[PDB]
Amino acid sequence: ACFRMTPLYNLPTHRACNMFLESYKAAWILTEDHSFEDRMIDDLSKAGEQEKKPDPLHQLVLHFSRTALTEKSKLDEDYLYMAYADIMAKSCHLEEEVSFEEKEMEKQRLLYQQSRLHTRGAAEMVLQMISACKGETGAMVSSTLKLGISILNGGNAEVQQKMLDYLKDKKEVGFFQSIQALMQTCSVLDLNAFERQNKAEGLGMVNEDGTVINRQNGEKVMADDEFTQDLFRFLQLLCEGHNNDFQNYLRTQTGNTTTINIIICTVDYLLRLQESISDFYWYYSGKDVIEEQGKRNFSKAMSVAKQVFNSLTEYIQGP
Amino acid sequence: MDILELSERLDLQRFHSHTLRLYRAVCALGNNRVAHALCSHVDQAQLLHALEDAHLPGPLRAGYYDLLISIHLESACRSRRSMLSEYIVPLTPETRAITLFPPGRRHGLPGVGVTTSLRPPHHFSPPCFVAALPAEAPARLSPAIPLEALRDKALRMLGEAVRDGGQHARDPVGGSVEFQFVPVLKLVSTLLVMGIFGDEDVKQILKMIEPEVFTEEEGLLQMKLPESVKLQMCNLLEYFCDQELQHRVESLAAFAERYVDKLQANQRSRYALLMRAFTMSAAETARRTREFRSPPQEQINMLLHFKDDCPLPEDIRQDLQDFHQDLLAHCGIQLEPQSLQELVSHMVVRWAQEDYVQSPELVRAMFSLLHRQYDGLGELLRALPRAYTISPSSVEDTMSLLECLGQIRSLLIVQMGPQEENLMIQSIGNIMNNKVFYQHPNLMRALGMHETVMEVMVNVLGEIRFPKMVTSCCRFLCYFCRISRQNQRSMFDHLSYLLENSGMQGSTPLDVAAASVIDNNELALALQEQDLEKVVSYLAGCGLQSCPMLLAKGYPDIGWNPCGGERYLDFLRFAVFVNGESVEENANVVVRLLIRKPECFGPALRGSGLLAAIEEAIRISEDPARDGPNRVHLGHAIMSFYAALIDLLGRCAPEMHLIQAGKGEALRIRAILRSLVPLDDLVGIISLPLQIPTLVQPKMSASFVPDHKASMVLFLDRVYGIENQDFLLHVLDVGFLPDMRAAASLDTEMALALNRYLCLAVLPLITKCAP
Amino acid sequence: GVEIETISPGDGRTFPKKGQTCVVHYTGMLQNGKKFDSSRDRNKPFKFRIGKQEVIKGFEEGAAQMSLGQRAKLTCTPDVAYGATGHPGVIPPNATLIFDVELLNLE
Amino acid sequence: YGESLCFVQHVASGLWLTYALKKKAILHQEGHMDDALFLTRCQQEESQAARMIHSTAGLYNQFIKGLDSFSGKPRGPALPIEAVILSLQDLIGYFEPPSEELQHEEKQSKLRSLRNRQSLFQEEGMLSLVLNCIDRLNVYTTAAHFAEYAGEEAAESWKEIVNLLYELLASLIRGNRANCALFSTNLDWVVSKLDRLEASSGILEVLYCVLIESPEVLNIIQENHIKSIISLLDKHGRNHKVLDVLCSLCVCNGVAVRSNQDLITENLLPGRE
Amino acid sequence: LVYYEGGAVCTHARSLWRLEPLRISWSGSHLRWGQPLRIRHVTTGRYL
Amino acid sequence: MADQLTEEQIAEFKEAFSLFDKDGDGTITTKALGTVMRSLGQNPTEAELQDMINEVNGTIDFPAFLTMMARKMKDTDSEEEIREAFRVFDKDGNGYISAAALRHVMTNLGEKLTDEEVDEMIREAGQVNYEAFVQMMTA
Repeated sequence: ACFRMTPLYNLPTHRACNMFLESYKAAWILTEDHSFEDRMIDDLSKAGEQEKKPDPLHQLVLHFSRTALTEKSKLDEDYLYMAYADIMAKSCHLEEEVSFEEKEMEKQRLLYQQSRLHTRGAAEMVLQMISACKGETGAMVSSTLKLGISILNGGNAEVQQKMLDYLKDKKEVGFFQSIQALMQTCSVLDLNAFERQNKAEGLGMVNEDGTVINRQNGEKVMADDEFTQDLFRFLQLLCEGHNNDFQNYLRTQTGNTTTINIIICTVDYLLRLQESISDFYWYYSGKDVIEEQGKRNFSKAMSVAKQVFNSLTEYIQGP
Repeated sequence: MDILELSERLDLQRFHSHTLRLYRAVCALGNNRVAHALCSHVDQAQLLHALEDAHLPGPLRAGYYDLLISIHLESACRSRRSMLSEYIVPLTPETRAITLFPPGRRHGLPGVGVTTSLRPPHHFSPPCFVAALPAEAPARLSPAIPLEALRDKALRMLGEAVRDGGQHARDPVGGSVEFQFVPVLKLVSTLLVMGIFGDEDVKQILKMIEPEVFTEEEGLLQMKLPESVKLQMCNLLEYFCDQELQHRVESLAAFAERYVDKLQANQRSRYALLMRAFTMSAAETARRTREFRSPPQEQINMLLHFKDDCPLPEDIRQDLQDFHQDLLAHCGIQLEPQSLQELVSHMVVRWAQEDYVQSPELVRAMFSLLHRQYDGLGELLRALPRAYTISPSSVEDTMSLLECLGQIRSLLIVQMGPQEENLMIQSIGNIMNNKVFYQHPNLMRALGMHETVMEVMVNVLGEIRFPKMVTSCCRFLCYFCRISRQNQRSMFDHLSYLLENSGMQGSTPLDVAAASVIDNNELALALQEQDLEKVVSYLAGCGLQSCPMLLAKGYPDIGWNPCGGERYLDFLRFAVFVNGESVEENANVVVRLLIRKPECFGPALRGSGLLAAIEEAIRISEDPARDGPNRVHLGHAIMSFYAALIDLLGRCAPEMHLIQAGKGEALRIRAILRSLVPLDDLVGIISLPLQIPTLVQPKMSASFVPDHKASMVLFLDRVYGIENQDFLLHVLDVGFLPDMRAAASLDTEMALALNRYLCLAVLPLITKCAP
Repeated sequence: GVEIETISPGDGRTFPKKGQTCVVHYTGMLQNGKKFDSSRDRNKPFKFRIGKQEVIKGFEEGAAQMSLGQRAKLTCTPDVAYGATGHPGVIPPNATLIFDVELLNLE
Repeated sequence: YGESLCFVQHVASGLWLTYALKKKAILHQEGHMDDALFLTRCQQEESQAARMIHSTAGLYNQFIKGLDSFSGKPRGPALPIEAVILSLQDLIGYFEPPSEELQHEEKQSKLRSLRNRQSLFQEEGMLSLVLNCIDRLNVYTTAAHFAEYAGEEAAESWKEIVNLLYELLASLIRGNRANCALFSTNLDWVVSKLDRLEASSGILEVLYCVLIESPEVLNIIQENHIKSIISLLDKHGRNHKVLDVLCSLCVCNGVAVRSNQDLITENLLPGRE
Repeated sequence: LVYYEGGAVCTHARSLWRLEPLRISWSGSHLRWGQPLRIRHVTTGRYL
Repeated sequence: MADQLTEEQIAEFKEAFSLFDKDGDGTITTKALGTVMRSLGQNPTEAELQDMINEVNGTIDFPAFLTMMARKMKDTDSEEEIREAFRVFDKDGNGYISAAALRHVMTNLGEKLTDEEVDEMIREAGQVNYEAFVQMMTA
């Protein structure tokens, strides 16, 4: 059916126009880059001074904090919080043979953009909404935890102690159980959906003038790869500055009534990850060469395996 | 007593304002029949006089502006705001001469210009109380009010309100600044979103908002306003940004029709040069990949790649980059207040630097407004897949479709009753013969048509109350998944709910579940196992308990459900068998799941012989006392369940090339199914003599039909096969020659049913074993 | 029974016939004195066709007996206009209807 | 606490307390290895609420068999009237909702606290107990004439108790939907006592707080419940809370009910008096 | 009769028991093994 | 599916359906399905109609009629799609294509076919006839 494909000049104009708006969108509008994330945050932050009332960036984060603590069984998806969280994430992603003076001026610039966000109380805002998520790995934890790293980037110390006293004056269990439910609902190298992907990849073009939407299904095996590295990078940078009271708090919560001990569930996920890559090796132990599909999925599994290796060593690098 | 004495009464002030809110809440949410009956109590002359009367008290003035929009301007306002999100622009010549900037790079006024997006009219009806009352009413429209005099009055009291706010009087209209500006602004906002205001009128609203920026007295934004007035102005400026977005989408679609008229003319001229080109052979197919071989979607993606392999010359590739830098300069990107985005952004922050906003409705509406102005290109890309383009010869039926889809979304906000059900049937009954539903399948999916039908199936399924409503909706989604294949993929996401409520007469949501996975190998191979364990647990329920509908009607007691479980077995043939080739992943997981539960099979194989069960099935079907005593018969449903059980075990069998390999999985499955069902039981069933129709007609729901033997020969051809000759001539003698001489004598519905049985099932078997 | 009592005199020669439009600027009332309809608050005159059963029976047998420019007062009995169920929300059941009809132009 | 894994056992019997979803507990001589129960402390706001559940149930079971002592015997054990009044007056002050001018971080913790202790009160009684002391007290519709079966002091305090009994019932189904779902089967228990003329502000606020929290009551209302509410408004003056319950009867959760929207238009409106 | 139930009953007030020692003085001391005591329900007012 | 047909057969089929529809319901009898196909040139004998109603009560609605014409048109088009698909392979058109011509024009058609798949394709089958190429494609 490739050869009976109709050309464009025999196609009608209205269906030729809808293929133009979709093609101009994917080639020109998606590829265009703009840096409006910096300029909006600095003008709301210089809006604190005018001719002790809350600043407009401070007004926004307590509005994001109050809509977290209302009693509801689940959290609603808010497009406005997802859209403001990645603006605050890329506002600090600008600074994240070189000399000595230039690297510290990149560092004190980055701790300035993190000072511009977290003195308004954004460090407690991210922890309220992992607490109110209750184990649902929706689109919103991808937006708040990428904000949670960019505030905690580089081993900053005043952001961590502002997080630690907040979980000690509240003493509310539900932040640590949510990391536990977010950890066990991560995907590994499955060997059941991998042959389903290999059989469906052979259909290069579907009949009656259809290009197969490869981005809709994506990769069935290790589809949740970014977030389970985005979660473990957040847990690595929590104890990056060798702070001893965090690794005693994450191990045993003596203030709360129920201890969770993330460090055991870290080993439980990596033991689950060990047997998946080992069984992925035993499936490919008889074949000679590996195709581009297998080395894609193996480097996907080994990169998250290095992140949990970096998450585990910073838990034990402190004395 | 005068209505102006209630400002000192303060008791019947409270009663009449509480009566007026009852006058609003009764005729609310699109109930026009009471809204005409309320028009007798509150006259239009006494309601338009109360708009400009400044001596009226506070809450009484605020309720009268809310009353008139509740009785006249809400059924038409809700329909167009629901239609303002999607963009349907036809290729009329009014569209082809539109630019982003007005000719005379200075940005024009928002809301001023020409638009061609199709939106349904408001459909007003004049009120009358002396007409003859008929007799079910078909539909009753919103009551008509003259909008030509109401719009000039609405601009006059707003024009007086902004001018009286500069003098700073001690006694404003209503007693406070909130009661002066909020009821006039929300009424100016609602007649603007319905769309009666002319171009000169909207130039006057922008001069009253800000006379410095919008010029082609003190402005309304520079004045100090309380938080209630600030919230109604964000809804006013959300309109102008949506109109600025709609003008930007129509200019992008106007440029597209001006481009592809030049694009298809260039490429056919390049093909006419290529067919006269005999100077190369290896490069001749390299130029012809896009022209004949590549699909027409991949041509547009490959031809528009000239930024930073494109056969377009230098004449027709700069005009799009001339359009591209014109579009980003129309947005907030510089690409190197006096504009709308610079006015709104400095206003939201100045409202935020004034004092702490304690109202959460405004501060979210403030930051959602500020995010829309800076992220302008992101707002366009998220709104463009809901933007379509049709031919101008289809506008007479497309607005007939949007008037009827607006009927359903106006019926979604009210709970279903005995009369709103039949309006839903006639509405979906008109969408399926409007001829636009079939030629453009990608636009029905963009309008939210399939979502509006499923939420009415959510609210009714939750026993069922309206069975006529639920069958017409699932029938609509069954025929929706066969117009195009991507219409079926948006339904595959909903299968966890569509299969949970499958376990009544007519169509059932399992038919939507069956139509979502039929004839498409992509959705069949991407099906999870979690949707498959629900079907076999529903099938394990039919083996121990019987039908609740049968024993309540008076049927004899039988320990299992044949007709109920047959609906789950014919569902699973569609998953394990796609386009005549059996999948291996879904067949491996359905055989693994069925054999752990012995109740999913029949009680004979769970142990009597299978022919002995079907010979007992003829015994109950021939006898009138043992049979059902009306269309469902017990004696036919038992073999219909077994033939659905047998051919399911046939279509999940592996093909011959998996047995030819060294796969230990394929001969394991064939060893289970050969040892699950014996051979000589099937040799007897295929040899069963049937009642031949000759000189009288039998009943098909009360006799043996040859569709059961077609299940047995397909399972015998697939898990057993024919290898030798004594097995070959035995089943050929005893099984098909009483079938074929019976068809030779009928040279009648059984004559046509067994003739389809021969040429579909046995004659492909004989040609398989022909050498 | 329709009791036509005149209020202002008219022409006395032009009367409505079948298949002909009329414009009537009425205002209807109940027996108690409460107004339920008026066509002059809207400033839009009511127009109807005689004989095609648009209006109630008491209205057309009331409008047929008048002249051009005449203004009369009818008292429609509840048997001829909304007897049992009535019109819900406007007129109570078994209520007497009073109309002050005035024929402006065209018979 | 929880680190002992210790069983309960008798000092003289010497019998293990093991199992037999609802498994009866029995002292078995065989015992089992799954009897290692761990002790967890409760909180302090639950232990106080549980004892005043018992302190009120011990008084009000005695109030009912005191009131049924003279239910069928005419008068030609002294009942604790002074104990029944102040215990209700502290129970209404115990369930009184927080102020609106309070901080939102503190308002939400007191509101979620209050809902658990009105759910904990209703599960162990304290509601069917409350309807039965009311349905034994409403049969004497008069304040001093028909209340002569008890005495003069109970007849003068006949009026005050039902005012506190209905204000607590208006306090117990205020806001929580799980207690408002109990009043679906006995709606006519609330509707038929609107024109009782004894604490008529009491039943109206009970019907108001039960029709703004649960939408399942709004679709079981036929026309006789509606006609009693216009009959409520036509004999108890021009009241504004009778209009607000009619405003709450039309729509619910943003969804209109036209089974109830038309019966107001054909009963309240065309009379015009 | 005494039963077993799940987590919805466990947050309710029916599954609360209170321990009292035999002897009068120093009732709030820490309990040890080999100690006789009584089981009290706080809602029904009954002794196990 | 129903996307195999263009707009212009579907607008023609609603033109034929609404012309002989009973009351605008979208209904026809078991006679009128015969007269609505002979009004457009297509003249089937009564066995071709006899199976399609058994395929779909006596009420033939417009989605039922649209699916029956789609199957009536696709079977002849799926039998004839492959000859015009064979026409760019040979220069004259009788069905005779060179073996040296077929390894640059079949590796470049846009289904991401490598040099290995067409090498497997032609040596599981000088110049080869046209009817063998259907024999070697459908397999």
